Amino acid sequence: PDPCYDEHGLPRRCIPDFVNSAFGKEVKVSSTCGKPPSRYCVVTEKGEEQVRSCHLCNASDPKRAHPPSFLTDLNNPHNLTCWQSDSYVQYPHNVTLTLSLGKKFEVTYVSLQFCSPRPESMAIYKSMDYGKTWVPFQFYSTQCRKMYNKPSRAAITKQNEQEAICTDSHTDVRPLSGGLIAFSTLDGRPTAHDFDNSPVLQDWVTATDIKVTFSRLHTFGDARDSYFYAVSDLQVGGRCKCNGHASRCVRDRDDNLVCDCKHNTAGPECDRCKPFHYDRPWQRATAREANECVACNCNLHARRCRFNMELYKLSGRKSGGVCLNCRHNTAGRHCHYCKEGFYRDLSKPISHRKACKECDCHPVGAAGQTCNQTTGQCPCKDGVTGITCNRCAKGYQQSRSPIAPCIKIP
Amino acid sequence: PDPCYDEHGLPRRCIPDFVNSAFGKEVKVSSTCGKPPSRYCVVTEKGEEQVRSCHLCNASDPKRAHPPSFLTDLNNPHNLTCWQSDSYVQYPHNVTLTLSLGKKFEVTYVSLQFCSPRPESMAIYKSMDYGKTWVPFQFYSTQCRKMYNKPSRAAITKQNEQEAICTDSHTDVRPLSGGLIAFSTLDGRPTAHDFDNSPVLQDWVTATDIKVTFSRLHTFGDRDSYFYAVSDLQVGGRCKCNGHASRCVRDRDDNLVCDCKHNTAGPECDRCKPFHYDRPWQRATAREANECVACNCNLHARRCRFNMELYKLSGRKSGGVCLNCRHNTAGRHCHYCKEGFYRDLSKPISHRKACKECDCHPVGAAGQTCNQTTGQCPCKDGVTGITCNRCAKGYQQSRSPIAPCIKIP
Ligand SMILES: *[C@@H]1O[C@H](CO)[C@@H](O[C@@H]2O[C@H](CO)[C@@H](O[C@@H]3O[C@H](CO[C@H]4O[C@H](CO)[C@@H](O)[C@H](O)[C@@H]4O)[C@@H](O)[C@H](O[C@H]4O[C@H](CO)[C@@H](O)[C@H](O)[C@@H]4O)[C@@H]3O)[C@H](O)[C@H]2NC(C)=O)[C@H](O)[C@H]1NC(C)=O
Ligand SMILES: *[C@@H]1O[C@H](CO)[C@@H](O[C@@H]2O[C@H](CO)[C@@H](O[C@@H]3O[C@H](CO[C@H]4O[C@H](CO)[C@@H](O)[C@H](O)[C@@H]4O)[C@@H](O)[C@H](O[C@H]4O[C@H](CO)[C@@H](O)[C@H](O)[C@@H]4O)[C@@H]3O)[C@H](O)[C@H]2NC(C)=O)[C@H](O)[C@H]1NC(C)=O
Ligand SMILES: *[C@@H]1O[C@H](CO)[C@@H](O[C@@H]2O[C@H](CO)[C@@H](O)[C@H](O)[C@H]2NC(C)=O)[C@H](O)[C@H]1NC(C)=O
Ligand SMILES: *[C@@H]1O[C@H](CO)[C@@H](O[C@@H]2O[C@H](CO)[C@@H](O)[C@H](O)[C@H]2NC(C)=O)[C@H](O)[C@H]1NC(C)=O
Ligand SMILES: *[C@@H]1O[C@H](CO)[C@@H](O)[C@H](O)[C@H]1NC(C)=O
Ligand SMILES: *[C@@H]1O[C@H](CO)[C@@H](O)[C@H](O)[C@H]1NC(C)=O
Ligand SMILES: *[C@@H]1O[C@H](CO)[C@@H](O)[C@H](O)[C@H]1NC(C)=O
Ligand SMILES: *[C@@H]1O[C@H](CO)[C@@H](O)[C@H](O)[C@H]1NC(C)=O
Repeated sequence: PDPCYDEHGLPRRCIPDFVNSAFGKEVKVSSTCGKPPSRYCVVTEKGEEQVRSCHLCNASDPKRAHPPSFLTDLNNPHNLTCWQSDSYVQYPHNVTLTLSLGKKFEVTYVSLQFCSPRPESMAIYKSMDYGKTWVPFQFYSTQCRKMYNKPSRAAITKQNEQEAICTDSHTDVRPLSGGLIAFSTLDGRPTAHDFDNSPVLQDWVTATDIKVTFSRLHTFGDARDSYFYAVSDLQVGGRCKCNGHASRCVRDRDDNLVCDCKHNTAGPECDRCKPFHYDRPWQRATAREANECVACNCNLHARRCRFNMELYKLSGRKSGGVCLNCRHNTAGRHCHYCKEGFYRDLSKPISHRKACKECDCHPVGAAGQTCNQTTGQCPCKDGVTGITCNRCAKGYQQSRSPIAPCIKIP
Repeated sequence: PDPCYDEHGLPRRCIPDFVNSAFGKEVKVSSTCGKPPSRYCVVTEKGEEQVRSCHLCNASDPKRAHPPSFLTDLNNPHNLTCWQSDSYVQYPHNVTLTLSLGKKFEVTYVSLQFCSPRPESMAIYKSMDYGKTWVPFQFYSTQCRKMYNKPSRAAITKQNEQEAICTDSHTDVRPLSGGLIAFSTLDGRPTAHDFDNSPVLQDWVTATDIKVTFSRLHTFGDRDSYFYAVSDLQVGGRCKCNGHASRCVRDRDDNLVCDCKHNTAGPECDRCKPFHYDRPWQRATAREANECVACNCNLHARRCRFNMELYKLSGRKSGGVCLNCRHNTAGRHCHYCKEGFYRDLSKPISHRKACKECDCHPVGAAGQTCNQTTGQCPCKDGVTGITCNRCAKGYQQSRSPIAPCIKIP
C-alpha cells in the first residue's frame, strides 16, 4: 500500500528506488560524423605490433550512422552500440555535451563504456537550474596545472567537502575500448558516512541539468588516421529528488516529471510544504524523525494560516501556526473564541460549525446586549438573576415597567 | 437509441409498451376442487332441450386438476385451460381472489373468460399499498341497493370522477361457457380526453395489489354440484414509470422496478434522484416531460437540498442548493470564496484550488481581510494596490513597523 507510513501508519521515509538516471533520453551535442560523410581509422594490435583498419560514416547510412541513441539504448556486450563524433577534433575546442532534465536529481554511480580509448584531460559539469547557469563537478588530468591550473590528487578538506580533485590515475590506455570509469562522488568524503546529516553535501548532490565538455586527448607515434570520439553506452545512477516525500515521480499537466509529494509537502521536488501546512517549518523526513509538514488548527473555522519564526522559537520548538479569517463568528489562532457580538455555544463541540451564537440576552431583564462569551451570563441588572437575566431574585418582584422589572422586597 | 431521448437526444418521455401482466404469475386463493377430490356438474344446451353432464376434480390428478395456472397460461382457443373451484359453495361467502404485485401500474381494460356460466354477484378490490389496505370499484349485480347499498348505472360526475357506479350488464347466461366480460375504466368519464392533465384520473389508475370477491351464481333449473370456472386470464398494462423510464428492470433484491431515466428516482420514477432537486419532481406530460434536474454546485459539493419558495420566487425557474462546501468553496453553489481566501480571476471558476488567499501586507495592509472579490487589502492612509504594497501618489515610504507611507509636499 503506502511505504510513506510505518506499520502503524507512522510517517516514514518513502523513496524512489535506485535507477539509472540516463535511460532512453535525448542529449544535445556539438558535432558528429557523417555530415559531411566522414571517415575514421581504427588500429588493432596483435602480439607485438599493430594493424589499422579504417571506415566511413554516413548518418543517412543507418548501420554506418552512429547516433547517441547507441548510448541510451541497452548495452549488449555482444552487439555493441558505438556512437561516433566527427573526426579530427581536439584541444583547444569545447567537445561539449548538454543535458536539461527538468527535475532536480542526485547521482551515486557515474559509469561509462568505451568504443574509443580513454582521453587524458576532461572535466565534469552540472546545473542546478534548467540550462541557464552551469558549474563544474570534478577534474581529471595528468597536467592538472599547465592545462587546468590545478593540483594533482589534492585533499578533501572538511571545511570545503565540496573540493574538486584532479588526478592522472585511470586516465590510461589500455583501455583502448570498453574503458570503465566509475566515478563515485561518495569516495573520499570523511563525513560521507553520515550524509543524511550533510546538507552542504545534500546540496552537492543537487543537480538539474548536466553538461560535459572535452578538449584534450592522448597522442602516440610518431590523414593517415581519422581520429574521432566514440562511446558504446551510458549508465548513471540516482533517485528522484522528493526530499523523502514521494516513492516515485510522475508527469505534470504540462508534461513535466513531478513528485506526488507526500508528508504534507508540495512542489515538483517536495521542496515546499503543502498549502495550509504552515505550522512547523519545512524539513525533510528523517529515518529517526518524521519531519513531515503539518497543517494549522482552525477548529473547523478557517482554511488559511501563516507562520512567524518567534512563535516556533518561543514555543519551545513545538508549533507556530495561526489561522486567518475565522468563520462561524469565531476568532483566534485556532478560531477558538467568538468575537464581539456572539458567544460560545458551550453545548456544541469545541470545533462545531455553529459553536458561536449571538447573545440572546433579555432585552429588558439584561442590561446590555453582550453576554459573557465565556459563560453566557447576560448583563443582569441590580436585582436581576438568571443566565440570560430573565428571572427575578429572591425577594424581587417582576414589574410591568419596561425599564425596572425586578424590585427588592423588605 | 434510448427512447428516453429524442431524435436529437432530447430526454423525451419513454414508456414501457402495453403488455399482459398476469401471464405466468402465482396466486394464493381460498379453495378449489381437488381438496378433497370434488365433483361438479356441467349442463349443455343441445339446440333446444336440456342435457347436464357432471365431472370430478383431483388436484393430485394432473389432467383432472384445475390449477390457477389455467388462468395464467396462454389460452389456446382450441385447448382451453379451465380452472375450477370447489363446489357446494355460494353467497354468502367471500369467494375472494387476491394478488400482491410489488410494482405500481396503470391499467385501462379488464377482460374475463369462462368455462362455467357467468354468475350474478362479484366484486373488485385493489391496494395502492402492498396488500394491506383495500378499495373497490364499480359494481355488478341486479340489486345494487339491496346488496351493495348502491345505485344501478350511476352517472360519472366530473366533480367526482372517483364515482363508483353499479350495473347489471353482461351478467347473463348465455354465455353458460366462454363468457366474455370487457371493462373500460375511462368509459363514462367526461374528463378522460385529458388524462395527462387529469391527476385524479392519474390517481384513479393507481393500482398495486388487486383483490376480487365472488358470492352469487344463478340457479337456472333449479341435485347439482355448483361451482365457478374460467379458461384463462389476460391483463395488459405498462409499468408505472411516470413517463420517465422506458421499462422496469429487476432489482438486486428481486424487484421489477423502473430504470428511471430523465433524472427521476423511486421504483416508479415518482421522485427525483439524489442531487436531482433543482426543481421538484413532476410527471412527464404530453406537453412537457417535466423531468428532474440536478443541483448546481460548480464542482464544489457532494450533497444538496431545495426549497419551493426559491422556485416560487424564481418565477418558476430553479432552486437547487449545495451542502458541505469543501476545497476552499462556499455558497449556494459553493460558488464564492468564504470569509477567507479571494478570487484568483486567472484560474477557472471551479478549480479545486480556485480560491486564493488574501495575501494582505502584514504591515502595508491594515486588516487581514482583502476585498475577496477585488482582493483589495486594507491599504492604510497612503497605501494603494490590491494587497496594499505600494504607496499612493504623494506618499513617502518608511521602514516603520507601522506606518510606511508618509505624505509629501
Ligand atoms: C549516405 O549513406 C547512405 C547509405 O550508405 C546513402 O544512401 C543512399 O541514398 C540514396 C538516396 O538518393 C539511394 O540511392 C538509390 O540508388 C540510385 C542509383 O541511381 C539509379 O537510380 C535508379 C535505380 O534506383 C535508376 O533508374 C537510375 O537511372 C540510376 O541509375 C539513386 O539514383 C537513387 O537516389 C535518388 O533518390 C532520391 C530520393 O530518394 C532522389 O531525390 C534523387 O533523384 C536520387 O538520385 C536511389 O534512391 C540509396 O538509398 C542509397 N544509395 C547507396 C547506399 O548506394 C547515401 O547516398 C549517403 N549520402 C550521400 C550524400 O551519398
Ligand atoms: C388423484 O389423482 C391422481 C392422478 O390420477 C391419483 O394418483 C394415483 O397415484 C398413486 C400413487 O401411488 C398410484 O398408485 C399406483 O397403483 C398401485 C396399486 O397398488 C398395487 O401396487 C402394485 C402394482 O403397482 C402391486 O404389487 C400391489 O400389490 C398393489 O396391488 C399403488 O399401490 C402404487 O402406489 C404405491 O406407490 C407409492 C410410491 O409411488 C408407495 O409409496 C405406496 O406404497 C403406494 O401404495 C402405484 O403408484 C395410482 O396409479 C394413481 N391413480 C391414478 C393415476 O388414477 C390419485 O389416486 C387420485 N386420488 C385419489 C384419492 O384417487
Ligand atoms: C568554448 O568555451 C565556452 C564553453 O565551453 C564558450 O563560452 C563563450 O564565451 C564567450 C566569451 O565572450 C561568449 O561570448 C560566448 O557567448 C560563450 N558561449 C556560449 C555562452 O555558448 C565558447 O563559446 C566555446 N566556444 C565554442 C563552443 O566554439
Ligand atoms: C368476508 O368479508 C371480509 C373480507 O372480504 C372479512 O372482514 C373481516 O371483518 C372482521 C370484523 O370483526 C375482522 O375481524 C376480520 O379481520 C376481517 N377479515 C379480513 C379483513 O380479512 C370477513 O371476515 C370475510 N368473511 C370470511 C372470510 O368468512
Ligand atoms: C546487431 O544488431 C543490428 C540491428 O539490426 C544488426 O543489424 C546487426 O547485424 C547485429 N550484429 C550482428 C553481428 O549481427
Ligand atoms: C465569565 O464567567 C467566568 C466564570 O467564573 C468569570 O470568571 C469571568 O470573570 C466572567 N467574565 C468574563 C470572562 O468576561
Ligand atoms: C391440451 O393440452 C394438454 C397438455 O398436457 C393435453 O393433455 C390435452 O390432451 C390437450 N387437449 C386438447 C383438446 O388439445
Ligand atoms: C471592492 O472592490 C470594488 C471594485 O471597485 C469596489 O467598488 C468596492 O468598494 C470594494 N469594497 C467592498 C466591495 O467592500
